[PDB]
Amino acid sequence: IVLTQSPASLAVSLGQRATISCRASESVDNYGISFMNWFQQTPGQPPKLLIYGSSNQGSGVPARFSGSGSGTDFSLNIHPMEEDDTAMYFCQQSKEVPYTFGGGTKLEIKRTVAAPSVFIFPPSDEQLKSGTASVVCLLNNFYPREAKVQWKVDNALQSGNSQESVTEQDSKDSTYSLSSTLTLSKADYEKHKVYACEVTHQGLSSPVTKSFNRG
Amino acid sequence: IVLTQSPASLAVSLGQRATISCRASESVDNYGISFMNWFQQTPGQPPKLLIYGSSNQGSGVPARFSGSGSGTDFSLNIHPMEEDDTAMYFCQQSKEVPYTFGGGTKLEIKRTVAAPSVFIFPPSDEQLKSGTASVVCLLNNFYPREAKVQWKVDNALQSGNSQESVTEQDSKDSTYSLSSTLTLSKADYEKHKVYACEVTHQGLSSPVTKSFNRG
Amino acid sequence: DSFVIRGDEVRQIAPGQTGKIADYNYKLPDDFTGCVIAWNSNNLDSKVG
Amino acid sequence: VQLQQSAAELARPGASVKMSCKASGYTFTSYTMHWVKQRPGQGLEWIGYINPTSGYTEYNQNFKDKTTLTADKSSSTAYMQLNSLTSEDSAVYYCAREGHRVGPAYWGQGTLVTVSAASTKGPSVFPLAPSSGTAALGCLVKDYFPEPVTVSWNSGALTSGVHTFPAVLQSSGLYSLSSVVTVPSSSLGTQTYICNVNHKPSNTKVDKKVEP
Amino acid sequence: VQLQQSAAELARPGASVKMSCKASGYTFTSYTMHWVKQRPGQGLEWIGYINPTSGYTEYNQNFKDKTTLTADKSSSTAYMQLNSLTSEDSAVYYCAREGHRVGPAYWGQGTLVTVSAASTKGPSVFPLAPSSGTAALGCLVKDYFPEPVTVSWNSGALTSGVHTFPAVLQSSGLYSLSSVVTVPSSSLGTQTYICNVNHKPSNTKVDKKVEP
Repeated sequence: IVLTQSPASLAVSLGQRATISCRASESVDNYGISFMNWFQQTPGQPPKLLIYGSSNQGSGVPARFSGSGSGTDFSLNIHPMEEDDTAMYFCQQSKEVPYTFGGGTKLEIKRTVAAPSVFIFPPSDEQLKSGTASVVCLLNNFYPREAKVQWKVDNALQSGNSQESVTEQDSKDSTYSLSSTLTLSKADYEKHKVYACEVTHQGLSSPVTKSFNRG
Repeated sequence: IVLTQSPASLAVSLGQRATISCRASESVDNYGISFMNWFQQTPGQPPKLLIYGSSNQGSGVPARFSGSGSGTDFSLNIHPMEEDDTAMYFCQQSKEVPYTFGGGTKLEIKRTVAAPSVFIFPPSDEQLKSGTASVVCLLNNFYPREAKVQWKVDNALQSGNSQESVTEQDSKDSTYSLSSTLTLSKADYEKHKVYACEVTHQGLSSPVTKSFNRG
Repeated sequence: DSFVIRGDEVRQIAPGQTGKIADYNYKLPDDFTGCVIAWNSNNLDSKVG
Repeated sequence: VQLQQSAAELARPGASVKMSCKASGYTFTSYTMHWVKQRPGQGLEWIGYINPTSGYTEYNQNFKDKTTLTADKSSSTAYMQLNSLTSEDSAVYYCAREGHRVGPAYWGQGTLVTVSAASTKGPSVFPLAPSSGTAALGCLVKDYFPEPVTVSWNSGALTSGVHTFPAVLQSSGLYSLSSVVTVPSSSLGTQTYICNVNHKPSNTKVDKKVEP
Repeated sequence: VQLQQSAAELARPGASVKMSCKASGYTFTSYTMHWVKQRPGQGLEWIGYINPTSGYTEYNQNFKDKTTLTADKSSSTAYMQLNSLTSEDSAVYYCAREGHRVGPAYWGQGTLVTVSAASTKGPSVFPLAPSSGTAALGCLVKDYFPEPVTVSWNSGALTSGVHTFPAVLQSSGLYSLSSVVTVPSSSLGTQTYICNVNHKPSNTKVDKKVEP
């Protein structure tokens, strides 16, 4: 059985109803009862059982979490959603011998769309001595996570050469932080002058480009 | 009062006895009389009162239908079975405030077991352009209803992706017809070559396979 | 015979009934020359959590 | 005894529907009115009944909260109001009058209530061409809403051997059906076959030819 | 119900690794033990389960060849044997106890397996200086093995605006990360900022000054 987890990435403000839906390839109802399970995993922690069976709640589970559904269509609902509910949720089946987990949903707290803080980092001179040059693009305190970062070296697009990192949502700021690193050998790095990072995001009406000249 | 009804589907030849037995959890008997009623519902028509009380016949009810029984056991008898008597039959109780209907029983005429006419249809090119492909398996002029339609995509068992539809019994041929559709995305459909429909039926010595390769 | 049951399954406490509670936990005979009383105890037997 | 009802009410989830049952051929002041639900291809569940003379309404335990029943003796009509509709409520409701000690004795036609989020969508029809005795072909009608869709062959010129399978509800909220027909092998290269599909809620009349 | 595991198993491809899961708070003989694989930042897949009293082992079809399960009731623990480790097998593995009709009901911490032929290498940290309100600066830590690295600013005296992005593994098998801080442009010429990088596996402690 393959478990499909409709919407697997949602953002909801405090006190809002959140629904995560799971669908199964085959019926998971057996012996009258349902054998479907919902697990919660906070970052850095082992998954914890929220809902064993279709509706029954696990140990130490607040009443906010609720499970419903029948046959192959199931839903997890958290209406009084609050702070530490930011976690990854899984829908799992126990009807057949191969236990299968759903895709998983990262439930995140919503905040109004913000304009990214864009800045650029030229490679350090001591790095240039070692024959490598890494130029960094910094996006600070922007929402949502969806953003397009493009490197422009002398008005040329580069792909397959950049590494991307994104931090987790801030507990207080509730805005993402994003870092793009473009790495090159020294000989190719000095071969061009204008290095730019272009960012496209919802909080920007048009793409914003920050450029610098080497030296 | 929960009502338990005799088999859901009855297959009897024309002019033969058709017996539908309905049992009640508590005694429907009260004030001497029996409040166990029998309803008929032709598809596309509202339910019609056949038998009010245990045995009294409703208005405009032919002599074919007869009601019998008492206490917690009741029966409906149709000896001169007629082609018009194809409908869905319910047993109902009127003793207590919650009027409870039976599970229902569909009456169909019996004929000789017929070998299904198997067919398969690949999706149209216009449909393929739409990014969705539906392959069809067709079963024409088969009796009885018991039939299994199995999808083999490159000799792989598929489940949870096929929808089956069954037509009502034909007026003259009196044989069922079935259509099972497997729906897939165009990229997923074009990743496989051999598509087969397996038909398991009573009238066949072995299941009948109908397979084609894409394009 | 005193016990606590779910609200819906009170309909299963009767002669000739079927279900999880009736067929597995407390089965009532067909004759049952007696009475059945049920009342809500949400305030008494339900605690937060 | 004549009972007349509304016609095929369709509502988005959470909405409220007020539904009418007109009565004629009897007093309507001396016989109570029952309302009963039937899900398609399923059994019947009694909703509840009203006394037209005295406004005493009693409902089934399952439907007590969601349903309100009233009467209007001036126009001789019964009203049923469903609040906070769900996908489960999509079913055919019947209004019946008491008779022969039967609760819902005399029923009136039947009215279909459909609850869904998706709106009207035009049907897309694709020809099932015969594979390369008796051969088969057809047409597939997918992604349409709501019922019904009337499909024929050659504007009804081809009727024998025609099987229009009942619609099936997909997970996307729409419906799809197959209209198939079997033809002799000698007519494949000679006669043109066209399926005509008509969807009146969407005003969509489409004629598609099927070719080998 | 406490489940305890080993920590930080590192192996070169082709080796074998043994995982031990101690159990406490229950008899350990009445509940089967399940093992679950999770690639970092990915979904979960069930590996297999073992019965304590009778060594009845069941495995997923995919992991049948490369996984072995043993149970020691004498010391009340379970062992997983992985053979021929490969780059895909690098993941966090959990041991769980059966309960509430759940296979993996009660989970115990988690043990990480890193499959790589690389060796211990010291990180190199580079001052990402401000470009010539508030501006941004930081440090780039590159070419270290393995994770993690403790990164701080002013020995923890600078916490506002500190973003230490999670590391990304490179094609060379080495890790790269960046730690950035936003500060007012007034303190660029006055306040001193130093990034502290600690990598215990290589025992590398570096303090790098950042200046415009």
